[PDB]
Amino acid sequence: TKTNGQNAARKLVRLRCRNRWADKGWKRAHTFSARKANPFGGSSHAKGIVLEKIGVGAKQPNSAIRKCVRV
Amino acid sequence: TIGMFNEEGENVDLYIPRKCHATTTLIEAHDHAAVQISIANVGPNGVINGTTTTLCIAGYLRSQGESDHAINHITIDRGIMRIKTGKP
Amino acid sequence: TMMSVLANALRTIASAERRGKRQVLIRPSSKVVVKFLQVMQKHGYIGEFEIIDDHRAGKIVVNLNGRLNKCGAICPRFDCATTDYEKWMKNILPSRQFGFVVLTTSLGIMDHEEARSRNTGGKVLGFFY
Amino acid sequence: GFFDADLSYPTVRTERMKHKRRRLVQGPNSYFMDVSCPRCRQVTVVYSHATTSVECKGCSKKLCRPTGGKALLVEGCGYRRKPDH
Amino acid sequence: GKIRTKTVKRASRQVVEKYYSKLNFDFYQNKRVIMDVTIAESKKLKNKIAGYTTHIMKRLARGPVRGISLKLQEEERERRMDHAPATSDVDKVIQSGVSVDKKTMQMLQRLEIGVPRRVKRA
Amino acid sequence: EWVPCTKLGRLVKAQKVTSLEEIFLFSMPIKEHQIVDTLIAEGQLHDEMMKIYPVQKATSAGQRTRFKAFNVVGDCDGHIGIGARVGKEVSLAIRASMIAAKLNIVPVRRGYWGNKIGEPHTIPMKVTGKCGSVAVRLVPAPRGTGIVAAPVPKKILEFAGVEDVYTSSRGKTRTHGNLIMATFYALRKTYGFLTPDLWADTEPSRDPTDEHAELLAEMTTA
Amino acid sequence: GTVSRPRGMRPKWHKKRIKRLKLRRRRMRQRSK
Amino acid sequence: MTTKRRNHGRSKPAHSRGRVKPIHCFNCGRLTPKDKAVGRFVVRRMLDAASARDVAEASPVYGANFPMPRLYMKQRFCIACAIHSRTVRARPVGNRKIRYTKKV
Amino acid sequence: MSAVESGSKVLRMKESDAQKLLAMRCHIGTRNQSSAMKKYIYGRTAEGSHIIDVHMMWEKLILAARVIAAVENPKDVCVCSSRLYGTRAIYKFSQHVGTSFHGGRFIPGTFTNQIQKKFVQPRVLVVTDPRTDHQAIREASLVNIPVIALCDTDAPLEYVDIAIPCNNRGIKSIGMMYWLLAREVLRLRGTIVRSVPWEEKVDLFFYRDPN
RNA sequence: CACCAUGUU
RNA sequence: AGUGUGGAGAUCGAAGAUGAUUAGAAACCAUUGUAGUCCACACUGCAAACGAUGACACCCAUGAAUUGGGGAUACUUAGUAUCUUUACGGGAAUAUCCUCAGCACGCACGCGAAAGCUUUGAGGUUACAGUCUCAGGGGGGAGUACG
Ligand SMILES: [K+]
Ligand SMILES: [K+]
Ligand SMILES: [Mg+2]
Ligand SMILES: [Mg+2]
Ligand SMILES: [Mg+2]
Ligand SMILES: [Mg+2]
Ligand SMILES: [Mg+2]
Ligand SMILES: [Mg+2]
Ligand SMILES: [Mg+2]
Ligand SMILES: [Mg+2]
Ligand SMILES: [Mg+2]
Ligand SMILES: [Mg+2]
Ligand SMILES: [Mg+2]
Ligand SMILES: [Mg+2]
Ligand SMILES: [Mg+2]
Ligand SMILES: [Mg+2]
Ligand SMILES: [Mg+2]
Ligand SMILES: [Mg+2]
Ligand SMILES: [Mg+2]
Ligand SMILES: [Mg+2]
Ligand SMILES: [Mg+2]
Ligand SMILES: [Mg+2]
Ligand SMILES: [Mg+2]
Ligand SMILES: [Mg+2]
Ligand SMILES: [Mg+2]
Ligand SMILES: [Mg+2]
Ligand SMILES: [Mg+2]
Repeated sequence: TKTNGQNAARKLVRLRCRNRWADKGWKRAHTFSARKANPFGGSSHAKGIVLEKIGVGAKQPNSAIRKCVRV
Repeated sequence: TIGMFNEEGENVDLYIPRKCHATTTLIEAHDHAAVQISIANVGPNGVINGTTTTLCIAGYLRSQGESDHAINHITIDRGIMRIKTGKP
Repeated sequence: TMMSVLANALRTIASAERRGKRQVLIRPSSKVVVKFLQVMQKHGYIGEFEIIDDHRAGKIVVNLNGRLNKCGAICPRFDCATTDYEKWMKNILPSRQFGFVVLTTSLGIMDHEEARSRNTGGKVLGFFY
Repeated sequence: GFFDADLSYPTVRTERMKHKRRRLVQGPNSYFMDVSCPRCRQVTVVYSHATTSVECKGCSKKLCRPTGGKALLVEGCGYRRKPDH
Repeated sequence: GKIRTKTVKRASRQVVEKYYSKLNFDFYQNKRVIMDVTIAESKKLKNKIAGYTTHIMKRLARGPVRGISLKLQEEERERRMDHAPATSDVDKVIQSGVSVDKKTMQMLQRLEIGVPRRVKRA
Repeated sequence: EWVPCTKLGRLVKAQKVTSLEEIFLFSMPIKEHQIVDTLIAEGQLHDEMMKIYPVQKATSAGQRTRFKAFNVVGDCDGHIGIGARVGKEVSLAIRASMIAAKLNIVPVRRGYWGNKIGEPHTIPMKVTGKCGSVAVRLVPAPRGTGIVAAPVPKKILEFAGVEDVYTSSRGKTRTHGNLIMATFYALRKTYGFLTPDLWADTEPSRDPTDEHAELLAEMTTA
Repeated sequence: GTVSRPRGMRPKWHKKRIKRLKLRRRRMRQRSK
Repeated sequence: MTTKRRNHGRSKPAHSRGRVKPIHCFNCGRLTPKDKAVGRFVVRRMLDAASARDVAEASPVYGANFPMPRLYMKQRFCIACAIHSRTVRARPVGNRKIRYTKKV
Repeated sequence: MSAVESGSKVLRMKESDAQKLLAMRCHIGTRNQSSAMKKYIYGRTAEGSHIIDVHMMWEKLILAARVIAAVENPKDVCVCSSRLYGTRAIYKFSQHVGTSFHGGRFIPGTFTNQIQKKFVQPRVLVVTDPRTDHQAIREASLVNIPVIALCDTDAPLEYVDIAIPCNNRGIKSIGMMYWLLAREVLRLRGTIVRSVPWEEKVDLFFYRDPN
C-alpha cells in the first residue's frame, strides 16, 4: 500500500529515494565501492604486463586446464 | 436496430446474444446453464392456445439458486401468476 | 473514518450492480452525490432515485436497470485541462465509443464530452460505463 | 409469488424489527406516561426510560425504579402512554 | 475358494432369463438342459454354470432376484399393482372430515374460497 | 460416414441449422466436431498446432512420457477455438487436439477504434483474460497498428480476425499452456460486455431443437 | 520435522556461535586499546 | 510450510485469548497448553467382569443391588503421547475436520 | 399461474382441489426451512413443522403444468425420482401425459456422455426432490435443461427453475402432487373437460410395497 | 518404547 | 531466561556429581544437585512477542450455535410456553421472536500459483485511485565489520 494524498508529494519523493538503494544495480552505479574495487577503474580495457602463465582448472562438472596469465 | 453499425448502415455484429430477462446480462455462447422456458397461454376456456411466452434465465443465476425467485418476479410482471389471493 | 462520501457512494452502487440488485441504498448523501447520480441518469445508466430526508446527511435509494458495468470515483481529484481529456479516456475508459468521465468545473458537474463542448477544464470526480 | 421488498417503502413487518438507528429514518424508542400517585391521585409525567428516580410532587415517594432499560413503575399506580405528538 | 467368476455368473443369468420354464431345483437335470442350449469348450465351465443356475432358481422361488428379468412375472406384479380400490383414498378422508392445525385455519380463512366445507379444526 | 448422436448434430446434417450463430445464440454445447466442419464453408477453417511438449508421470519402473498438444482453429472472421489434448503418441495427441479445438469454437466481437468506416478491425473494448498467473490484456488500437503482441498471442489473434490491437501480458508468460488459454479467454469476453448499442431488448426466438422437435422425433423413432 | 530445509546447521546454534564470536572479538579489542 | 489446520491444532482463536496455562501430560509429563492437549474423561471399573463377580460373592455389601465403585479421572495427553497410546490416530485429510461433542 | 390474459377464473384453485390438498398432508413441511424456501411458508405450528401456503403452492403447480403442456413433443419431458416413493407416481404420470420417466439411481453421464447408448436429451426435467435427484439436476446444468422440482421446506434450489412447494416425503402426498399435475396438463390440453371430475384413482399413483 | 552408525565423483 | 540488592527456599532443576546404555555417550534413561524457579524494589526490551495476516472506515449470500446488555409475550400491521419460589427476592432460570456488541463454526459470489480466504477477506484490483503508516527488491557474505 501507499500514500495517495494530493498534498503528499514529499512523502512519495522520500519513499522512492530510500527504496532505490535496495536495487543492487542502482546502488552499484551510484556508489564508488564497485569502481574502487574494479581493477580497470571503470574503463573498458586496460594494458598490463604478463607476470606468468598459469593453468586454471575448469569447475565441476567440466574437466579442463584453462590457460590464463597473471597480469 | 440493436447492434453495431457503420455510416453505411451495415450491421457488423456477428450475432446478437440473448439478454437475460431477470439480470439484463448477455448470455454467452458457452454458458451451457442458461435455460429457455416456454409457458403456454391459456384461452378464455381452460385450454392452451397455440402461443407461448418465452423467458431467458442466465446460467449464473441458476447456480446461485435464484432462478426460481427471478421466474416468480417475471411471471408476476408479465401477468401470468397471481401475486396474492383476493378478498375472502 | 469515512474520508470521501462520493467514493463510498459509487462503491456501493458498483457493488450492487455486480450482484445484480434492482435497488440500492446510499448512506450518507451530499450535493456532489446527487449531481453525480443525475449525470448517470441523463445517459440512461441508472433509473429513478429518491432522496430521503432524515434531518441529517440524507439517504438515497437508487433503481438500477442493469446497464451500469462499473462506476467509481477518482481520488485525488486530479485537475484536468481541456487537452487531457483524451489521456483520461485512454487510461480509465474501456473504449472511445462509450463511457464517461465526470468532472467538476466552474460551469458545474458534467461529463467529459459535455465539458469538452463548452471548452472548460476541471477536476476529475469519477467515471461510469 | 411474493411481494419484493421496496427499499424506499419497507413493509411494516421488516421495519418494526429494525434497531432504532437502523431504520430508514431513525427515531426514539421512548415515550412519556401519565402516572397517578398510588395514594394521591396526582398525575406526574414520567419518562419511559427514566434513570433518575422520580417523586410524586405531593406524595414525595418513589414512582419508578431505574433499570438497565425501561424504568420499573411502582406497584398500584395507573399509567397511560401519552401520545408521541 | 469357490467363487463364480463373471463369466459363469453372466452366462447363468442369461440361461435363466431364456429357459426359466425348463429349469429345476436339481443340478443334474439342469446340467442336461444347459448342455444343449449353450456352446462352450469347457465342460468345467458348463458344470459351474449349472451349479449357479440352480442357485438362482432357488433364489427366484423365495423372491425377486436383481439382474434377472422374467417378462411373464413382470406382468403379474404389474397386474395386481393396478387394481384400484372401489373408492379413492382421498374420498374416505374427505367424507370423514379433515383435521387441520390452528395455523392452517388462519391460512384458509384468508383465501377467496374460504374454509373448505368438510374441513374442521382439530 | 458421420452418424450424428446428438439432436444438434442431427439438425445440422439435415441442414435445419445452417449457421454457427444459431448454436451460439442458444448456448448449445457442441459434442461432435463434424458440426463445425459442416457449418464452416470449405477452405475457410484454418488450423495450426501451437505447442507440443512432453509430460512425465513417475512410476516404479522409471517414468511414463506423454505428449500434450495445443491446436488453434479459426476462419480469421470472428471465430476462434483452442484445444489441448494428451496422448501416448505425438500424432495421436495432435489429432485429438484438433477435434478439441473445434468443439470449443467461440464467436469474437470486433469493433472500431475511432471512426466506423469499413469493416471492424479491432476489439470493441478493453478485455483481460486470466489463466493461472498469466493474464493477457487486449486494448483497441487504430488502423495500421497491427497486432502488437507476443508471437504466441499474435497467432491466436490472427486466427480470430483481429487486425489492430494493443496487448500487455503479466505473470509467467513463458508458461505457454496458460498463455494460450489467457488470450482465448480474453477473446471469449468480447461478446459478454453490455455496450449501449445492445441496450434494446429483443424478441426471444425458439430453440432449434424445440422448433424442429417433431422432426427429431421421427429420426429417433426410425 | 517442522521447518523447511535449513542449508546449514540449526539457525539457533548458528546464532549462538555468532554471539560467542562477537564476544571474543569484543574482549580482544579491549586488551589493545 | 503449509498450514495443516485452520485450528492450528488447539482451541485458541486469533482474538480469544493470549496464553493458556500448560498442563503436564498424563503419561510423560510434557507441558502442553490445556486447550491443545488431548483430553479424555474415562470411567473405569475397579475390576473386570470375572473379578467383579468373585468379589461380589464374598461381599455382604456389594451385590445385585449395590454397584461397586468406579474410577473417575480426567486424562490430558501430550500430542505425541496421545498418538502412541492410540487414543488418537492420524486421519485422511478429508476426515480431519470431523469433530465429536459427546462420548460415543 | 392462474392469471390468464382474458382474466377468467378458470385456472383458480377450487374447493375440490383444495380439499384434496389437506386430505393427505401435502401442505406439511419438514420442521426445517431453507432461505430460498422461506417465501412459500405461511407459518409454523405448535409441533414445529412449517405450513406451506396453498395459494402459492397452487400457483406454482399451474405454472409447471403450463410449461409441460407447452412441450409439443411429449417424451421431451423426463420426470425423475430417487426416493422410491415417486416410483409408482412418476410411472402413472407418464401413462396419462406421455412423458419419459426414470426411477432409481440416476446414471452419471446420462445427459452428457453422448456415446453412452443410453444418452437422452430431454428438454424439460422434472424431479421429485432436489436433494436426492441432485445428480440429474447437476447434469441438466451442463446441457441447458430447465428443471421443475417438487421442493419441501428444506430444499436446495440450485439449478431449480420451477419449484413446487409440497411435501415430497409422504407416500400419499407424492401421489397427490403428481395426480394434480397429471390432471392439470390434460385439462390444459383439452383432453378432459374441467367440469366432470377425473375418473382415475389417486390410489394408483400411490407407492405400494412390491412385497 | 533396550541397542539399528555409514555408503568416492 | 538473564542482572543488582534484600527476603524465601517446599517442588522441580541449567552447571556439576554418580549409575546405566554405547564402539564412544560429560546425550537421551535412573538417583541427585548448584544457580535458578517464588516475593519486594531496580534493570534488561529480546520470543514461532503468530492470525507468520498493521490501523480506521464502507459494501457483502446461507444454516446451526455461543458470551454480555436490552425489547416483546411488489400490501394497512399477524404467533407462545416451563420450573423453583421464606429472602442481595415486585425474584431466579428457562421457551419463542427481535435487537446491539463480542470470540467463533459448517460456507454463496468473488479472489488466489496453489494450499486456502470469504460480512472474522487473503472478496468488492489491468473494469488497476476511501485514508494513513511500516517493511521488502535473486541466494549467500550478514543482522557480520566499522562508527
Ligand atoms: K546413511
Ligand atoms: K536479548
Ligand atoms: Mg498494507
Ligand atoms: Mg513431519
Ligand atoms: Mg509438514
Ligand atoms: Mg521459510
Ligand atoms: Mg552452518
Ligand atoms: Mg476478547
Ligand atoms: Mg503468545
Ligand atoms: Mg488438539
Ligand atoms: Mg563416516
Ligand atoms: Mg539472591
Ligand atoms: Mg552405538
Ligand atoms: Mg570423546
Ligand atoms: Mg556416563
Ligand atoms: Mg560409560
Ligand atoms: Mg551424568
Ligand atoms: Mg568426572
Ligand atoms: Mg523480533
Ligand atoms: Mg503461532
Ligand atoms: Mg489479529
Ligand atoms: Mg515479524
Ligand atoms: Mg500485529
Ligand atoms: Mg461478554
Ligand atoms: Mg442475545
Ligand atoms: Mg493500483
Ligand atoms: Mg536480497
